[PDB]
Amino acid sequence: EIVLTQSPDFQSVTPKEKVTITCRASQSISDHLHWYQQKPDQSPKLLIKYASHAISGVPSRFSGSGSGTDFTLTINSLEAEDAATYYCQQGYDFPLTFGGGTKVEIKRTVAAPSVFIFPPSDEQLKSGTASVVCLLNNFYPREAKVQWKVDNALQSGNSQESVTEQDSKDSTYSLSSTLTLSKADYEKHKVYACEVTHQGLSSPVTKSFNR
Amino acid sequence: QVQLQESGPGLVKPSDTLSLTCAVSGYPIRFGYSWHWIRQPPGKGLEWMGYIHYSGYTDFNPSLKTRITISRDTSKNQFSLKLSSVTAVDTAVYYCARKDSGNYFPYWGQGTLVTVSSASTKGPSVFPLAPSSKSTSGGTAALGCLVKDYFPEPVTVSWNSGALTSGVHTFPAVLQSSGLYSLSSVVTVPSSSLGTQTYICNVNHKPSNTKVDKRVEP
Repeated sequence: EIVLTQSPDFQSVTPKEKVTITCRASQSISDHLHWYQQKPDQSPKLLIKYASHAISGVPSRFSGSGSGTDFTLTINSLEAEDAATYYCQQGYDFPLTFGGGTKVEIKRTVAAPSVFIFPPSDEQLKSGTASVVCLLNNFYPREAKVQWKVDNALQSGNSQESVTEQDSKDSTYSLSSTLTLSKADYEKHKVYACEVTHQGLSSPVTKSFNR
Repeated sequence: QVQLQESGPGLVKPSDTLSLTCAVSGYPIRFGYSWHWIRQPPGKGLEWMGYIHYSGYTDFNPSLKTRITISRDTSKNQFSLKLSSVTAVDTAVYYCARKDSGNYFPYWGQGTLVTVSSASTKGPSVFPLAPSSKSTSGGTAALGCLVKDYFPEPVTVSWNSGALTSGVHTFPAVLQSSGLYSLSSVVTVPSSSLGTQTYICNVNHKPSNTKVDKRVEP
């Protein structure tokens, strides 16, 4: 089994800039090497036929080069759509193998999160459980802090967070924090608050509701 | 113009046998290119399992072997995959492809997920999230459906039957303490639109065969 090794395993680049990825191989694979682009929740896409032959649909920005032990994929100008993970695989010999994969994150100018808060549904109160969610809409970078306050009391161990993949268009992340409480405990309180701390924000922003 | 699609069970108990089938359309397997099975565990790299030639020839990857068998049914234009003594590691998305020539795959399947758990299936509940109370602001507001307590993944959410696709964020599910997946899908719309425009989340769940639609109103 031939083993391919890509570098870097993770990469963060500014838009409209050159991006390079290297793929070193255990044995010389000569001409036979291919490149794939895999966006999240999608099947890999053929970027480059063996050596550097373009694919019929791949932009001019996408390229490649190499022979023997070493191969290099180059993105001449990084675009918003390029946000994905890239794999290299070899076709020299069976069994076929793929690279470790290279994730490329677009480094866009910092933007502040648009925060919203949602009260639990009346239909959910009947269930006996109450879930409160705080929304952090579009924001870069991905790093963010969420604090839950119930009647100005800091809560811990009852919140779960989910983060989405980088957007194809605006290259911005999105985060959702879910606070789960029993109906019994949900109604023994008045004020619920979500505290968001981000680079875009001068001071921590809190969005709250009552009743 | 070749297309491939994979279908099978969403969930399989451990120590059982995984069975999958890929359906080829626009080209008969009996002639031409050889056809492959590729899997990718969540947040990990792709793994090549094996292939079946048009000729009916079959070869496999040495690792994972003795568990894998590939077969085809030319009459239905299909080629199937079987994995035995399945464990938690085998949890992955599975791909259909075409070796083509020179061992590069130009055409890939949509990909189907299979998860290995002894747990049973549910059964999602769909709860609406209420949009902002400030309708006078004229700015952008946000609403969404909450999909909770289902197993296993995945679930599919769309808005207004696919009419509304812009500014929609569907968060990846997280495993709750209850042992049930849950997620929220939200979309930002102009606050002025709330009165005139109606918003509906189209939620669909294949394993439990559940299809729920929910209107979102203040």
